[PDB]
Amino acid sequence: VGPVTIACLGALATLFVLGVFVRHNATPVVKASGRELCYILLGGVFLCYCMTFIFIAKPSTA
Amino acid sequence: IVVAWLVVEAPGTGKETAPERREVVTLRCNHRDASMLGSLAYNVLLIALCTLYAFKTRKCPENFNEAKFIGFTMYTTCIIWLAFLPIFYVTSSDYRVQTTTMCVSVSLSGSVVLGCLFAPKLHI
Amino acid sequence: SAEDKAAVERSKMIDRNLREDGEKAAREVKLLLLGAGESGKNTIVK
Amino acid sequence: LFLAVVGIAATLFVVITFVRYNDTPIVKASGRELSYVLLAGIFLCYATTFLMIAEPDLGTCSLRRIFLGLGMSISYAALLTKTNRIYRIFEQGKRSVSAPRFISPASQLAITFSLISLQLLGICVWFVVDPSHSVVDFQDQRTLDPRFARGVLKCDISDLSLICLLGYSMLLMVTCTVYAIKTRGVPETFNEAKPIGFTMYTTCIVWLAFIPIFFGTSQSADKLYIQTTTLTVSVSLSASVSLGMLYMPKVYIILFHPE
Amino acid sequence: TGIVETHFTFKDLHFKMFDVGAQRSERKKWIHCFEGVTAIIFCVALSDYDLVLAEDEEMNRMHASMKLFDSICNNKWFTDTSIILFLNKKDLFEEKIKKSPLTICYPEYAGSNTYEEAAAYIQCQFEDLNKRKDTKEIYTHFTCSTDTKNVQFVFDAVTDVIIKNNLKDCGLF
Ligand SMILES: CCCCCCCCCCCCCCCC(=O)OC[C@H](COP(=O)(O)OCCN)OC(=O)CCCCCCCCCCCCCCC
Ligand SMILES: CC(C)CCC[C@@H](C)[C@H]1CC[C@H]2[C@@H]3CC=C4C[C@@H](O)CC[C@]4(C)[C@H]3CC[C@]12C
Ligand SMILES: CC(C)CCC[C@@H](C)[C@H]1CC[C@H]2[C@@H]3CC=C4C[C@@H](O)CC[C@]4(C)[C@H]3CC[C@]12C
Ligand SMILES: CC(C)CCC[C@@H](C)[C@H]1CC[C@H]2[C@@H]3CC=C4C[C@@H](O)CC[C@]4(C)[C@H]3CC[C@]12C
Ligand SMILES: CC(C)CCC[C@@H](C)[C@H]1CC[C@H]2[C@@H]3CC=C4C[C@@H](O)CC[C@]4(C)[C@H]3CC[C@]12C
Ligand SMILES: CCCCn1ccc(N2CCC(c3ccccc3)CC2)c(Cl)c1=O
Ligand SMILES: Cc1ccnc(Nc2nc(-c3cn[nH]c3)c(C)s2)n1
Repeated sequence: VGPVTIACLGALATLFVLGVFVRHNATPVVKASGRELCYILLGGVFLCYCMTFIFIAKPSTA
Repeated sequence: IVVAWLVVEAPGTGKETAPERREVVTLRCNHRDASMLGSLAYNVLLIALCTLYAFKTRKCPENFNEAKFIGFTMYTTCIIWLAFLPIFYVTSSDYRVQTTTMCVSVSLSGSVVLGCLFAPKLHI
Repeated sequence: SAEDKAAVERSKMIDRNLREDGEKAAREVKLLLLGAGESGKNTIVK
Repeated sequence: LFLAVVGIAATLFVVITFVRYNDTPIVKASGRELSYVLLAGIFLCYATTFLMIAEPDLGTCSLRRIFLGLGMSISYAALLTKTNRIYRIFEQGKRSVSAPRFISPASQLAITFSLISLQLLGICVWFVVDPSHSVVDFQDQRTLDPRFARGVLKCDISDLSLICLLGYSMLLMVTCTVYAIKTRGVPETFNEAKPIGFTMYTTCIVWLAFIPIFFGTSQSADKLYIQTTTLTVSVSLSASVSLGMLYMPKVYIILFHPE
Repeated sequence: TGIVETHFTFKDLHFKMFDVGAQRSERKKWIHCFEGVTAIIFCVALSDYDLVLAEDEEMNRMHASMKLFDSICNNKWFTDTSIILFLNKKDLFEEKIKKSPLTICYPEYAGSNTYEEAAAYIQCQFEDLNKRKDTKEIYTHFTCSTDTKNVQFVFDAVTDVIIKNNLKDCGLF
């Protein structure tokens, strides 16, 4: 439950940054960094939290 | 690197029965130490490149200067994994607890990357 | 297609010559002097 | 051992440069006092690893407490009062005029050893009340039903002793971070305001990640080379992240002397 | 009578200024033939805010430059290029700053003929002509009568717009 609870909270936190960034794209501070590579980095965090459940994920060959 | 190693190895169920005849382990594929060390070696090599490239980004007009946050990310993550070696090599008796270490350190590493870089930008 | 093959080989060689001259032309800054004459243009070109 | 050999060489290399080039080019930015005692504390921390895991017996167990106790309590005693000084002039100079009387090399030394003097009298309390005794072996554990059984050579120091002793250094850790965090705005001594604040955050990461090490290995692993060699690594890294951030840039600048 | 491209190199950067002007034709027919330029340099004579064209007898020497400067910046061709301003012969302007009232050029201006003050008002009057200034930047400079150290400014001015131009396409800005 511990790893799952923190992962669930982190997944919502990642969407908070993604949702704000696209909404506030007109603000020059967010576009100062690489916009194309920012979503990849933001996506990697989301995949990182989603992959946390994979370590148990009903272990089997597949 | 992973695909080549996967082809050499075999993905399947290698569950074994403990000699104690009590609390049999779950369906285990293979060792998590040597069969997966290839990913660690590749990641470490590019971490130094990222740190080295961050040594020249300091002389940037504030907004483009994120070397302070990059350095903390490249240090906090290394400290987490450097201190993770005793944890994995000590709690190696009960599998349900050793696997819990997999799901906590990874989550901490992801939070550090988001917290150190995205949060200061999100603050403004 | 014998002379045609050699013609393509010559075209490839001069293609590199045009390509390498592109960076040299692009490596130099271009500035345009504007304004009425006898207003100090001599003192900024000599 | 890897950190000890490079650490003991690094601390001797910097001190030679830091004293041979005593023309006050950039060295005068920091006081001559509170910069050698802190460096000497790092010297003790690096020398602690050499003496800690070295022929564990009655003599070495007693030496383990004093060197480890004085190694880190001295290093962070100067760090706290150095950070305290930076806040005092910045706060006093913002509105009032000048600084209180204790900002002076002669008077600042007295309070620096005042924190050390607490350990000097304190370390005698555990030494006298509970003298270190070389336990032959903790044979109740590390013995197996088959013919193979070795045991562990445990020392007199226990969980209560090390936690309380390290607690004083930990008590000195929070107060440095609190003082350094408050003075985020540009204080006096520009050249030695950012490295002090950044080191404390860097050092706290090491100790905050040491909490699961202590409460993560008292279950299965041997209590012979996990509670004695892992602890000295954190001590070495704690000094390393302080020596590296503070003195190493000064050596690099003074090597290519710009002034 | 044609244009002159001069070469001069400083601090490991090669420059190729184009002396376009001798041309007495439409100019507009080849104004667009001078695009892709990183920046332009505009030379202004400070001691000409009083002088009046003898042939015209109605247009001031400095006021004539105002129409030319406005047309250059306001056109759609030069919207993506920066403007570099040069002021020539400040010694005569400083001598005439009190000798000739700033009003002669700026009647609205009523400030002391003190050079520092007058120089400030005329400088601000250059940049308030373009309708859009978000993507337009002007690098005003004073140079000298001999203009010995003007090379350093133009080297710095182009560096500011070279980096700015690169970031515009990459999307970092
Ligand atoms: C001996 C064992 C390890 C000891 C490590 C000692 C060296 C690092 C100490 C502290 C680490 C992070 C400090 C960042 C803040 C800072 O110091 O910033 C300092 C600079 C300047 O940036 P500025 O904003 O001040 O501009 C000021 C303009 N004049 O920023 C940076 O980008 C530094 C370059 C990145 C380096 C990051 C850490 C280097 C090693 C990473 C690997 C860690 C392995 C550890 C495992 C043993
Ligand atoms: C600032 C944030 C990132 C801190 C996150 C701390 C997390 C990783 C820590 C804090 C408290 C921890 C829990 C404390 C106690 C237990 C009960 C034990 O039987 C299983 C592990 C479990 C469930 C821990 C899991 C990890 C845990 C949830
Ligand atoms: C030179 C060092 C201090 C640099 C920092 C090392 C850090 C990043 C840590 C984190 C994970 C670590 C690795 C984890 C696992 C193994 C397998 C074992 O056989 C020890 C070496 C090796 C391969 C470790 C080497 C050190 C390591 C890469
Ligand atoms: C890199 C940094 C920021 C990581 C910080 C992680 C902190 C918040 C986590 C990591 C390890 C955790 C500890 C692991 C185990 C225990 C023992 C349990 O009985 C009580 C909670 C306690 C004491 C946890 C408290 C929270 C803790 C200290
Ligand atoms: C240092 C960084 C990675 C943060 C720490 C995360 C991991 C390593 C922490 C978080 C929770 C911790 C566990 C919390 C509680 C227990 C039960 C105790 O009887 C033995 C240690 C054990 C099993 C801890 C081992 C280390 C642990 C799994
Ligand atoms: C600097 C950033 C590092 C990122 N990192 C860190 C560790 C990492 N492993 C997880 C633990 C494995 C391991 C197995 C046995 C003993 C110690 C360790 C080795 C592989 C990966 Cl796969 C990675 O990608
Ligand atoms: C909290 C923390 C951060 C970094 N480091 C340590 N200490 C360590 N010590 C060893 C070790 C040395 N020898 N054997 C094991 C590790 C693998 S991590 N702690």
